Amino acid sequence: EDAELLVTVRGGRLRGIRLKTPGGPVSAFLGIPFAEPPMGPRRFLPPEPKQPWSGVVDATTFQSVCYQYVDTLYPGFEGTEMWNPNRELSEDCLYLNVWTPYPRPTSPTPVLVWIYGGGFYSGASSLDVYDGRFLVQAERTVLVSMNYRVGAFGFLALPGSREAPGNVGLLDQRLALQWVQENVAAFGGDPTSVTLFGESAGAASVGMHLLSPPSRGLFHRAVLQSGAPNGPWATVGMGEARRRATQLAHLVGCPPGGTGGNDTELVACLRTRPAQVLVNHEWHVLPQESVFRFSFVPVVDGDFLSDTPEALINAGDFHGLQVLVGVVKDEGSYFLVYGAPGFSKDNESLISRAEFLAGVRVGVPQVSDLAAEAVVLHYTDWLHPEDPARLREALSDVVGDHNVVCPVAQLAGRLAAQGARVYAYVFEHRASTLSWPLWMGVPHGYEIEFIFGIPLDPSRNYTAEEKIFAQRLMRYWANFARTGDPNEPRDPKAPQWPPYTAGAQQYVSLDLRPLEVRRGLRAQACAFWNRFLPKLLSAT
Amino acid sequence: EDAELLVTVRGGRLRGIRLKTPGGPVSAFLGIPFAEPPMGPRRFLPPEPKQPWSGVVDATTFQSVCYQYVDTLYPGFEGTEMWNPNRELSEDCLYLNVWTPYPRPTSPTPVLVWIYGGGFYSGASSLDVYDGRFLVQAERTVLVSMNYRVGAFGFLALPGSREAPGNVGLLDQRLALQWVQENVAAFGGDPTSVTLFGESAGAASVGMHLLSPPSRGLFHRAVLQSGAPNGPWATVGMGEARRRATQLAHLVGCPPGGTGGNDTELVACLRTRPAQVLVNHEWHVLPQESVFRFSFVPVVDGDFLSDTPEALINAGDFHGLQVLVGVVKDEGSYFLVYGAPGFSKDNESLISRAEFLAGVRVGVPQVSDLAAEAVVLHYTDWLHPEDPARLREALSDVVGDHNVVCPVAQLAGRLAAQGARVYAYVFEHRASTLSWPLWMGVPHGYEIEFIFGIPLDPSRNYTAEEKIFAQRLMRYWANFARTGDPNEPRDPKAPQWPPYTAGAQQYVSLDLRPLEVRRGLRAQACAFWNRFLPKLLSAT
Ligand SMILES: NC(=O)c1cc[n+](CCCn2ccnc2/C=N/O)cc1
Ligand SMILES: NC(=O)c1cc[n+](CCCn2ccnc2/C=N\O)cc1
Ligand SMILES: [Cl-]
Ligand SMILES: [Cl-]
Repeated sequence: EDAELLVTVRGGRLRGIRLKTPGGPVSAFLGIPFAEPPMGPRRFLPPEPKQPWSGVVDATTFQSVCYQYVDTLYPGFEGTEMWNPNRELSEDCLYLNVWTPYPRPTSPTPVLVWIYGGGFYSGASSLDVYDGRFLVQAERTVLVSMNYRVGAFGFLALPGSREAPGNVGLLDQRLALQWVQENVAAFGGDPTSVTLFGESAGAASVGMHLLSPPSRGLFHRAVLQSGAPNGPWATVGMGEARRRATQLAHLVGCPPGGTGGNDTELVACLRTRPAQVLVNHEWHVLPQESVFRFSFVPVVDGDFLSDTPEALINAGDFHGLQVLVGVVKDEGSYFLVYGAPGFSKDNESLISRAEFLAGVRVGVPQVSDLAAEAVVLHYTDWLHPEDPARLREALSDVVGDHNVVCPVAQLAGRLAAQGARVYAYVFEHRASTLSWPLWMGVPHGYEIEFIFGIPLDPSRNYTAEEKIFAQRLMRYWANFARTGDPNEPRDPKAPQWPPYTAGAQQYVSLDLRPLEVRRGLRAQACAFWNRFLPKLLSAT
Repeated sequence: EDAELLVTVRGGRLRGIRLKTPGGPVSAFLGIPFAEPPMGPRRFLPPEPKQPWSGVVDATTFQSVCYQYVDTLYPGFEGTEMWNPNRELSEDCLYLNVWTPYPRPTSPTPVLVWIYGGGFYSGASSLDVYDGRFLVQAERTVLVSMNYRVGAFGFLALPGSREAPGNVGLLDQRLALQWVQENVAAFGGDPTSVTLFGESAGAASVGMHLLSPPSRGLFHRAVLQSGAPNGPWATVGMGEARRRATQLAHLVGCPPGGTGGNDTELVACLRTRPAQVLVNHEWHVLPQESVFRFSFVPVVDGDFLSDTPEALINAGDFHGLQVLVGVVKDEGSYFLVYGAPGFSKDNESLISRAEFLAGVRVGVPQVSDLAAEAVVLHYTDWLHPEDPARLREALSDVVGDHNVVCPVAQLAGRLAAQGARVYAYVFEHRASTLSWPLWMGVPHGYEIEFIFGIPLDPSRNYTAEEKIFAQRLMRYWANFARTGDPNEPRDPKAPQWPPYTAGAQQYVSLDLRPLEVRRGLRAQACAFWNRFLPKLLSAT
């Protein structure tokens, strides 16, 4: 019996579990409810806080995954199954988890809140690659992670209506942040040192919380990994949201008979349908064939988001905030096997000039033919315009720059130029255990396992250099959480990680090699995406 | 009166003069009349062949220079005075010069025919840098240079009218080519191996003879140096030519102020004006402030040019033709000190970005504001968007690529892919005697003195390494004229100069170092000018 594993919070008591790490034990509290189950009449509505409970809630295992699509493109393949749900699917899924060092810290400890990615259509906090036991044990911080609603259940929006207002998945995250405010002190946490961090759609969410006033007062630092709220895939307008919501209703038989019709009676019909029925038609509402586009994402409503994320980044003040931001080397490769012609996981994907011209249409959807011509102009190597290997890397960079790198570099510059101290990285190491083919390089999402210290797990087959690389990255992230500065405070013998400024544009390469300061985050390419291509679309 | 200084040609007899070179003598015949003086009622009309004469025409000195504007921007400055007339100005100027070795060759010798440059408004065959005594002595060739009418005298055009049909300066060059066919044998030359070569507007002229059927039967090889007929400055439309011709007439009081009627009374008025009065208003007819644009240039009339040079090149058969093309390292620098803001010959020309954006509108005249945005995007270094030394170098590349390098590269690819054997170079040696500032690099026009062996003149302070470099280039040019292949005819010992193909795009660097093969004649930059920019402007 340990008094460490019995905690009282505002709602009741919890029984935790003690986990082993190669270098010490850690207390965990997996499956804590922070909201009433959004089932039946609550589907599509904002979350209500959990009513207090009598007795002791068992918090020894992860709760259910939120209802989501399950990838089946490559069954039995490690590269895809590692992101698929490892628990049962249920709309009863609003639960968070807390990791804490053993023994519990006696002084207030910085808290790290993780928001998982998954294109706003998938993801769970229970994935093996988000295990916070290694980061908590080694750097003696407090880690909190949550489940938020994804897909139609979290982002179906009929704007104006109040039966399905939209962005309820973002409200699921905000409620979990208020929970950390009201309750993290019971676990040894400091409600005055909260660092949000996420990846992909999690990094976009972290960014959208920077831009929503009610959420701004709930955290103090931010880490955005391979994502940004200004990405072309992260938001939609009220009109397109209404269209996608309406066609999803039609595909599942709503409304029955004539279309009418009240938004009230359309949502009423959607609430009667089984959850799996809505999931099976989620991809049929995309307007065109495209990679890196998702059906139900945050909407610009006027409530949670006052304006477009690009507008609020420009007309904002970010003094006193510190932000860590970065991308991986090959951001766009992972998405090319999901629709781009000529691409396969199981061959070299040496595409022809014709397939490259068609892939540009899938990688940059809804563009004038002239805008398509300009992309082909900037990314072709006109000395070898038909080298398939070079065409392969080009389309990967087209998707990577358009969706991740350049929206990130856009946001990074505007933050430093408006108060915030910003540090930037580029993750360049390819894990030895990576199951994707060699030509994909360092794909989207494969820095997470090093940040969470997964290579320290003895059951894994990582190399000794990567274990050292893991603790080094865990040091950086934890230092940023405590001090707002990833540099080791009491250490002038280590390479300095200089801030990212709008003029010098300095970043570092995270690798098995020591730090290496570079300049320009795809500077020449992103000037096309951020400066010229907007004007080329204002032609017509 | 040596036995070889007296020659009988179809029109009569000539007395030549014997010139000295540091390694032997050379016979010269300077000032041979090949056309009737285009004066009085003959102004603006095509040339008439020279009537036969009695007695002996003295051909011991250069004749008069055609009436042309004289550069007064930098008085007394060697860099500009070397292109200014060195004989009296007169409309009586249709004369050619023939250099031939001593003793006269016993077998038919290949003929090089030189067409000078000067933007179709200036130039003369009597300039010191066009002295063919060093070329014909070292490589035993027959060199022929003529004068052609420049400016309004050679290129004023009222299309449709027979009083000023236009392109008469090109007809002057052709009539001189017909003269070479009927008379070069009397000097030891072979009228079945005539190699045209010119620079700047002379290279554009050489190119336009390739596209005019009546002229293509008068030569067999071509060398285009820093020029091409498809350059944006080398032609104008019939509508623009009429507008410039009538505005020049207005500025000199034509028509007889004021009864604007038929083109007959307009040209009749222009014929009564002194030659100097027309020249004094040449630059006032340009539509706008521009660099590398000239008032009276050849016109697409449907006669000499049945279609635009771009059209005739794409739809042409060039089998059995050898073509040598090339450019200098810094093509655009020379033209910046004439119209570009912030530029001066006597300072470092470290322009600001505000001046860089204004020079783009002067270097690329008459493009939409969106088209200017694209140029700025491509030539800006977005890591140093305000570095003055980089903006200076970038504006030099804009003017150079837009007007010379890319119009050349387009022509070179179409010639090779359509039958012609093409060799290409890039001249990269800055002469030690060059008087222009250091930041101009190797400017437009400063390879000519090495091709003509001018460093071999002992009175000039060239270095020993430059004399050898001159003989190297004189060999390449003579080997091309003799064989059609610049490589030493049976020499595997020397490095090899490979041809230029549309796929490989191989060229050589002419420098004090031995030959170095390279791929890509500004391949990425020219893809913007040749491929994308036309589509950007055809979408107004
Ligand atoms: N009298 C004037 O205002 C005047 C204007 C332009 N110019 C053009 C200079 C001649 N030039 C030489 C090389 N390139 C050029 C013209 N570029 O536009 C000369 C004189
Ligand atoms: N059944 C189908 O036709 C289908 C279409 C799209 N998907 C989306 C695959 C998930 N995905 C992962 C990374 N990126 C994407 C989607 N677009 O890029 C799945 C199934
Ligand atoms: Cl992912
Ligand atoms: Cl010149």
